[PDB]
Amino acid sequence: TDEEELNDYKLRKRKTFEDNIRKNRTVISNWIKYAQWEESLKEIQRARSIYERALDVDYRNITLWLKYAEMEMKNRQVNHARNIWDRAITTLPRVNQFWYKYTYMEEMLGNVAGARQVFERWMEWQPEEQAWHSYINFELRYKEVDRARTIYERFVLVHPDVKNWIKYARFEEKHAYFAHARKVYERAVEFFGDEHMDEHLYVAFAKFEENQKEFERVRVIYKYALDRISKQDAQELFKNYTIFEKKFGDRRG
Amino acid sequence: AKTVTKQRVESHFDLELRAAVMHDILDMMPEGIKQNKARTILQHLSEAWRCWKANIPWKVPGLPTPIENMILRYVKAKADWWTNTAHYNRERIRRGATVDKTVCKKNLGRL
RNA sequence: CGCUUCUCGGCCUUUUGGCUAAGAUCAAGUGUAGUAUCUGUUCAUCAGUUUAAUAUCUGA
RNA sequence: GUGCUCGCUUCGGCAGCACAUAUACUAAAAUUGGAACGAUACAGAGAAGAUUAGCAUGGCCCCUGCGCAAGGAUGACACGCAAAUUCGUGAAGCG
RNA sequence: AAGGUAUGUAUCAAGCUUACAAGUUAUGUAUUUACUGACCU
Ligand SMILES: [Mg+2]
Ligand SMILES: [Mg+2]
Repeated sequence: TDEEELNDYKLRKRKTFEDNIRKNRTVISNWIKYAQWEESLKEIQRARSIYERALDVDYRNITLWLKYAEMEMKNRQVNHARNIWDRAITTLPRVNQFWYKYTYMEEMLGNVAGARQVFERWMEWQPEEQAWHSYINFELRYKEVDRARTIYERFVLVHPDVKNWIKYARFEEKHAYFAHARKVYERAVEFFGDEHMDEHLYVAFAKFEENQKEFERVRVIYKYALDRISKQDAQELFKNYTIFEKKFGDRRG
Repeated sequence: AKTVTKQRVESHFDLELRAAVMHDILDMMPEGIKQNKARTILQHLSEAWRCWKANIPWKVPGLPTPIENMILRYVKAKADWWTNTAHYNRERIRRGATVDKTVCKKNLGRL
């Protein structure tokens, strides 16, 4: 009667969980514990059914989606996990975790233009900084001169952060990009803060042009100085500007 | 469906009042992860009403001012309903419109 | 190496749900002879008294 | 089948006219699933002491009732999920 | 008429249903609380 007691255990827990969901159809603890209880049976086509009718009652929670997808991804059913990630991200665009875990899943698989397509869809909704420079970090960790150039001019139109203006000045500090890196500095210098500078762009521009030679480095800190902020700088850096310009040149007597 | 006859008047006012304060706090709280520990604003509401009937002040410390003053406007609503029913069927059991015992023994307590 | 966010676990209010007029009311033991147990309470050297031995009195 | 017309020649034989398709087919069943009640034996009884009026909410639970009354033990059935606080792991990003 | 003699389970037929799909010991006391004797009209 081992079959009898086994099916008794299964039928009593199923009857318990079905009465628990039938009482409260809104708290979703019941569906996730019942569905992962059948996931503990390790061979199922019904825990899929439990989740896929558990989102009829509430599709707007992230927990059910990411738990059903990490269930389907925890097992070898990769096609189904991808096939529910795409409906998760088209149904709920603004939640970051679905995009992150679906990109991460395809990173652990091949780096196919599927993954880049997932990413550019994720770009298309105009997210925050956290996602965008994560995608440029993806393009750097596959060593893309071409594609990290491609996807990062569309960046700056939406985030004009000074922290991001100085890091569109990155082809200098990785490729040195001479003439068009100087054009990146032109793009840095003409935009917002024309007389007010946001007090930070030309610090890093002076750091690179001081890392460069005396090509045209005298101008921007001292002789393009019409654009001051009431003193041209705080007290914290102008003597540092002077000894910044002093001892890194031809040093003529 | 079933109407609200005179035996479930009082058991329907609470139902619709706590439905209204439920989907007022559901649409009033900002984007924090938990709403009310699944029920706790309602417990403060009923405690506020019990302290109203007993005239204890109910100064709960450390409560957010939008939820504490929505509890104040809902218990003033319920106290208006309660005392305006007390006036009404006290006058009815004065001139003798009703002989209901529940109403008489209840409006001695509500007065 | 450090910093912020996310997810899994080790976890420290969860009582049976809500509302009425706190929903409503209620709730008797003796006398006698003896013990046990808490709380309160306090604990300078002879001589004979006394005691199984010990511990009051008096003595300088 | 019928009735009518000699209508064509025997009352008889023939010709024409008028009339135009029923039935949950059964008296059965090899029949069929059988739930309610009653019996049998169990389980037994809302609200943090005891006796208790109730009125609700939920739906894959119904009964009585003409019910958009009301009553069926408040008709029954409704239970441990703590969350955020400490800490481990892992990820994403940055310096 | 209801409001009172509960309801909830487990086996056993007629009622009703189609007649079909079909191949730290200790004292003295104020002092409760427990306990004893088949104690007692
Ligand atoms: Mg009930
Ligand atoms: Mg009823």
